[PDB]
Amino acid sequence: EILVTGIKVVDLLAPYQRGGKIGLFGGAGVGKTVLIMELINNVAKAHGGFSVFAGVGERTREGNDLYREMIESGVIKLGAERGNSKCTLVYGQMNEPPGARARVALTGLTVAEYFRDIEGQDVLLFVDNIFRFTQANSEVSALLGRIPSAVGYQPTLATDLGGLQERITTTTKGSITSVQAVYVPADDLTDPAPATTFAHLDATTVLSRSIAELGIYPAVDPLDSTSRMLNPNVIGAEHYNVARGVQKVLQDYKNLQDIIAILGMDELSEEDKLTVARARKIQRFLSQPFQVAEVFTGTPGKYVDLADTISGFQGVLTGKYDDLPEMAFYMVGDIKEVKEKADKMAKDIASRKEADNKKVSEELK
Amino acid sequence: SIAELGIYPAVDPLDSTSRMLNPNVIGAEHYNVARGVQKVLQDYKNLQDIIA
Amino acid sequence: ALTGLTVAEYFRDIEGQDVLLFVDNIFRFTQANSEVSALLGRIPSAVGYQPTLATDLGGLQERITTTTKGSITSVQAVYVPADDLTDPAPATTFAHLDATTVLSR
Amino acid sequence: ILGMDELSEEDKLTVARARKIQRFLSQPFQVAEVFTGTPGKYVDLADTISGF
Amino acid sequence: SNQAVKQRIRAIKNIGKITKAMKMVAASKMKNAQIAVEQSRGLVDPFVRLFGDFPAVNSNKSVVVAVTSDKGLCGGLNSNITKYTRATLATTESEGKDVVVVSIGDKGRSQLTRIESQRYQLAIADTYKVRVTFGQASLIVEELIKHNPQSYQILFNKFRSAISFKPTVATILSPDLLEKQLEDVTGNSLDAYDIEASHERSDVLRDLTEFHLGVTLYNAMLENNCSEHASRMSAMENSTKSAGEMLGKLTLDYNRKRQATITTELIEIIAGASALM
Amino acid sequence: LVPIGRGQRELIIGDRQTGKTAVAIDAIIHQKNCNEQVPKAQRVYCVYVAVGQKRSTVAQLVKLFTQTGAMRYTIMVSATASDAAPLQFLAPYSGCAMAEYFRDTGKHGLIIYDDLSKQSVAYRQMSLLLRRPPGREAFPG
Amino acid sequence: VGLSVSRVGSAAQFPGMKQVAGTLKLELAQYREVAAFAQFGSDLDAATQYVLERGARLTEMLKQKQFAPI
Amino acid sequence: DVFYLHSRLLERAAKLSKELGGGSLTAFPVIETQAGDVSAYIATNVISITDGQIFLETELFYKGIRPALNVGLSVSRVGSAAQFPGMKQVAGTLKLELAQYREVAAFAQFGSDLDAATQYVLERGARLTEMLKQKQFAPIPIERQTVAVYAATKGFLDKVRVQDIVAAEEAVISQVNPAVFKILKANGKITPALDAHLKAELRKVKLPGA
Amino acid sequence: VGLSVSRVGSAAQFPGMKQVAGTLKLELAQYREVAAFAQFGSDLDAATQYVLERGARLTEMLKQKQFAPI
Amino acid sequence: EAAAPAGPKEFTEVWNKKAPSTLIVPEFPSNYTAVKAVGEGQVHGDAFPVNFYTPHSILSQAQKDTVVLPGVDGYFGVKASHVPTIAQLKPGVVELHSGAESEKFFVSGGFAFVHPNGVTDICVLEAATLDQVDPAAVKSALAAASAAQPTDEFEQAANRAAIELYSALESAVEAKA
Ligand SMILES: Nc1ncnc2c1ncn2[C@@H]1O[C@H](COP(=O)(O)OP(=O)(O)OP(=O)(O)O)[C@@H](O)[C@H]1O
Ligand SMILES: Nc1ncnc2c1ncn2[C@@H]1O[C@H](COP(=O)(O)OP(=O)(O)O)[C@@H](O)[C@H]1O
Ligand SMILES: [Mg+2]
Ligand SMILES: [Mg+2]
Repeated sequence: EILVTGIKVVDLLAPYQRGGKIGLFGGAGVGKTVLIMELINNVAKAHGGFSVFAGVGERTREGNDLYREMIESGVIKLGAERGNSKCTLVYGQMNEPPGARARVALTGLTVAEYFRDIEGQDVLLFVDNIFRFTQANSEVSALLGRIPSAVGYQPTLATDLGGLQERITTTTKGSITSVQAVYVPADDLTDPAPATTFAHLDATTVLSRSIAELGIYPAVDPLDSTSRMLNPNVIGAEHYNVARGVQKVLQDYKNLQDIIAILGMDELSEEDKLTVARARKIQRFLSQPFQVAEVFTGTPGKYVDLADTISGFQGVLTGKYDDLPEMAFYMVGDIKEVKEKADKMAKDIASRKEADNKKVSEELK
Repeated sequence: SIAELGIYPAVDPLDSTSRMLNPNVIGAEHYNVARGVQKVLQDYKNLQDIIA
Repeated sequence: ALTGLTVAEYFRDIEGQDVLLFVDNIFRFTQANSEVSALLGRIPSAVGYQPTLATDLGGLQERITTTTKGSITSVQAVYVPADDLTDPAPATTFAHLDATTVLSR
Repeated sequence: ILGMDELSEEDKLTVARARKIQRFLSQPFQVAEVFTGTPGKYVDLADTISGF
Repeated sequence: SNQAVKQRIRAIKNIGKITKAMKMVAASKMKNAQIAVEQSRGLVDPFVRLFGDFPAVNSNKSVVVAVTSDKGLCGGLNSNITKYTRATLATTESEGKDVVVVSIGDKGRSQLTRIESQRYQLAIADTYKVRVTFGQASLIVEELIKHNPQSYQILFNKFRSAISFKPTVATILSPDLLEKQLEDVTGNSLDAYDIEASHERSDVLRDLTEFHLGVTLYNAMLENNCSEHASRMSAMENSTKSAGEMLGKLTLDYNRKRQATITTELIEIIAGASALM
Repeated sequence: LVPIGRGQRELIIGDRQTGKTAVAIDAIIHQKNCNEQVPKAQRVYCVYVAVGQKRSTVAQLVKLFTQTGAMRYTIMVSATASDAAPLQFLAPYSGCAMAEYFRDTGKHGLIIYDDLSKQSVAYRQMSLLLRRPPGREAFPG
Repeated sequence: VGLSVSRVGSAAQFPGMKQVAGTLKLELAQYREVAAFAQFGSDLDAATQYVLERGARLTEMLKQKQFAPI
Repeated sequence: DVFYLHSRLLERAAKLSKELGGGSLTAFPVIETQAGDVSAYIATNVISITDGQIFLETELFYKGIRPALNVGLSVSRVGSAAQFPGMKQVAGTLKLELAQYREVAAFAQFGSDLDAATQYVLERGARLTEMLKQKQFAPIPIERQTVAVYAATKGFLDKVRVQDIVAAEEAVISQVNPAVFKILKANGKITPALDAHLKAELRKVKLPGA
Repeated sequence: VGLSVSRVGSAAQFPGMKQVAGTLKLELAQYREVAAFAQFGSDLDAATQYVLERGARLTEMLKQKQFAPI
Repeated sequence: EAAAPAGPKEFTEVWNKKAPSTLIVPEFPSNYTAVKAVGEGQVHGDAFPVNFYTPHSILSQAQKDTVVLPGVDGYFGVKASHVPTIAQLKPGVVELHSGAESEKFFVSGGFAFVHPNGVTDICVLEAATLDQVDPAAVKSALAAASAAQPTDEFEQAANRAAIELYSALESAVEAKA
């Protein structure tokens, strides 16, 4: 069953299962904490069950910020009305020794598994940096007297990660929607700890450093994020064909990334310049402002419905918006806001000659 | 890469070597035509850059 | 190199002079200390150098200084392995270098 | 690729100055005068700054 | 793994050598084909001195030719005059008239038969293979006066300098259709000239307008050839800059992979020896 | 283009989420579609070995093979990620021993060792904890 | 298709498919050695244009859905 | 445990609550990179520990732009709310204009063409770049920085040549009367009573040259 | 010729060769700088054609058959 | 009637209406010519500026005082301020005069304009001076031309042009004083 998040690239190219395991793969500064905070902001408010946030090896300032935001927004209540709070925080942050960071994910799993098994609830479980469990086990494993495996991790990486991640399961008596941030250590997806994590998840959202350096946020790699929900028999053929067309245009642009660099766009074919134009439109259109990023970016966040995403990317794929410039697609909500930004981008170049602003005889008012 | 061209047997015509490729052994006709074939193939391999 | 630096240090501390000290191919000092560390059974660091690399260079380079009695100025020939300035031996040598004189053909 | 013909005089005073500057960096050494004939020159710091 | 980046380095290195050779090739071709461009600029002077310069004329038929290039490493020339072709053609077609679009050079037949396709009757190529001659341009002008329009628009890049190429439109009014009408100033301005020809003025104007079309077409393709060479000289400099920048980043990537390779192989050897020793 | 034979070992290799399990699954579904059409001796009995996969994927595959009817000819050997390292090490040998019954009794078998690169990882863990000396990428010799 | 090999080749496939897929194996190889020259588009003698205009049809022919074997 | 080595150290830099005295500790860890590789192990460890980054580019440091702040990569998302107002009033527009300055960055006419309608963003981003250059061992009070970026952003320096904006800044700081600095430092924001007097005192400054 | 060094150098060679190979290594270095122009059809400014013919004959002069030293 | 004032500056406004403001206005060949026909001047005495042009070479842009052109009604001399004319030239010898010195080019046809500002312009297609032409092949060419005469219209027009040009060239090679 689909779980709509309001994120355009997530709902289009790798939709999240309602009771599935979700990975947010990232490389230290690409935005897998901002993305998981936006998923908390968008999903956990529309959810009817309990949330369990497990903080494994992340910043203590982030745990305090999440506690104050959850007290302020009302999902955590203090004192006598504590029973109406809908979130449990379990925090094993990066100031703790590696014994504490190795088992705090198990504490978060236990609190979530009581709500799933005994209470019969549908649970949300957000785990920030499930990599830190693996890193803490590799830290304690050198002193347990083991021979190290590949690049320096413990020999028991796959079985420890499996024994952790197979406890997070939508069973017959309850569901857990798990969103786990995974950290890739040196922007290496071939590192064994994210490469082992890739086989445990129903929907990976691989965030990239280069997409973030283009200014695109959320910096989701469209040709590296996958989901089991992207299947025409579960999400309908229209949504699936739109996602596959967007991926085809982006892959055809990524095939032209070396000719454009060493020769320029003037040597491309006329059919390929249209591919590059539509791909540079759809890769600005995948970006989106977030309600949790509005405090440091200034722009208000945008929640985008699923039909607006499919209807927008249909129009950019078929060629309905070759008129509008590329920056009209950048950091806007839906396909209406593209047209309402290309208006403001052409009022403004006509606003070079509007008036000469002067306020005179004013100093004694 | 030779077998990816469909050429079989996929012998590298340059990287293959023998002690018998010697004009004092196989004759100065065989040796010179083998060296000429390797020369024109190396020339084409150097031209394959500017062709593309 | 410690022998030559001691001969320079007598001219620095006792004579009170501004002595020069030329170390021909400081990379060979690094390589010899790496070989000594490898023969002593120590586990090598990054790309093949000694784990004691920064401190074995710093035990040499910190004695080359100006004191209240005199100075040792050092002109060290620097070889760069595989023309990689991010190799650990030139990158650790460059943290002590106050100047650079490139001679080109 | 073009020559001294298409250089502007604004970009030829730079050539006429940089050529004699890169000449003026050269200097005969005292330790080479035993086989080069010309004597060596010790240049002061103030003389270097003034002469450049 | 670590061999693919070295072969990609070997690819971009001789790509940079190729483009550095091509920049000097195009520069020598620009230097040799500059004196012919300077010589052919003279004969286009007396016809715009005599017949004037009237681009925005209301005609019934107009052959517009866009003088493009043959080989396409020019980098923004043959598309810039396609933009200028449609920009000067939408300006001068609001009379319900017919327009014939021609291209000299086969990098214009690839860019003009999709934007104005049904009005594209003629495609000329191979005009720069040996050289540009006046008999060649006169034959091209003869196939232009196969049909008889009232105007001849010539779109080409004027070789202003090795840096600047101003795209220039040049117009030739066919004699009795537009030239005898577009010169009337209380009588005419051509009646100040005493015609010293064999037959009447209606035929010496015909010969003069065909010769003016041939002259400015020859000069147009010569100017466009020199602008092709001077734009290729800059596009190959940009390609050397880009394939030196890409090579400089890929060298650092190879060095990081090389360092990580010796580190991981050494760590494997130490981990093997520490299980036994 | 890559025509299989009935006793041939064919490696499906690729990156993650490139359709390898899809090719093996469609092979099993096509053996179900062909087993109801051939006379009793060209019938193909599939055996799917799921090494290191999670249990939701194996349950989804069992649901697929039952809702298409392919489970009548299919055995599934499932050593998941929660299982021990010798169980995932031994599950391709268990699946091959279960599939050798059809090979030795005149029938025709089809065996899919899904994620053989996870059985190698389980074997690496199992041998490293037995203090055998590691080799290339700390694998056994 | 340039890297997927099988040892058997013939004598292990459908005899009807063996007559048809040789002209597929050859013409996809014709398509692959041309498509590395797809930055210019000179369309040499309408032959390099034709072989890609058949090879694109062959690669689009070879696509199929999931969980639906033929 | 080399991540644990730096996380132990850097988690002790905090802002304590009101029942713990209310004190604070601010860390400035320094990590040196090799050839600008910030995807290294220790670099990405301390990036995933600290709150923001100050990327100092090696290309801008040799082009005279000192401090060589990589404005596209360096963020600070915790002290973004802890900014001096007034500097928050002008510096958001400053960062937006330097953002749209990097849409024509090093291909003004270097690559193919120049527009001459976006000549203004180039000849204004050069002024905003030369405004932020600052010599060593001379830190500026924040009330004299917000006035300098006010003069650089509101348009009081566009007729100054790019070679003398560093002299124009010190001329603005010297010639504007020091009452506006005390008012902006005490009020903590450019009030609507203050921007009129600031635009008054900014139109009677003798910008040298031009 | 570009990657072969001799640190003893010209101080330990034939003086008849020392005056003639000194021009040879400079001509070969000039031929190596221009060696990308050699496979071009449009002939260059005839200063690079001179070195591209001279060095291409000098590299043919350094050829030698096996087991017959001179 | 002059009710439609076409021109370069009238093209600019219609180009600013119908073509977008992304592109600068295209150039015109009248922007590169400093000398016009009706804009008075250029005589300043007894000399007057000549412009002897071929498509491949500019032969003279100096200032002469006498120009002898081979018009189709015969030769005629152009002095300082001639009447404005458009003279079709036949094959003949163009003679430039700077005083005691003279340049005698034999042309192949073309035109010659005299403009109301006293400038003149000689527009030929091939102008070989008389030492570059040999007197041995002109008689061979006329004998190969005036003998074989096809009655087809195109070949007989080519033959008439041949005998006219070769007769003028034969009468021009021995008529040097
Ligand atoms: N023929 C096909 N048509 C359409 N989609 C397909 C096809 N084959 C595979 N897919 C899609 O590709 C995705 C990956 O499929 P599959 O699980 O077979 O790959 P995998 O390599 O086994 O993945 P993993 O490495 O995670 O095990 C699936 O979501 C599936 O929907
Ligand atoms: N959606 C977004 N909008 C704006 N900025 C973002 C967004 N996502 C990430 N960023 C920027 O990238 C950085 C990512 O930090 P963080 O969320 O902690 O990611 P990580 O946990 O991977 O380091 C933040 O400093 C923020 O400035
Ligand atoms: Mg984080
Ligand atoms: Mg699989």
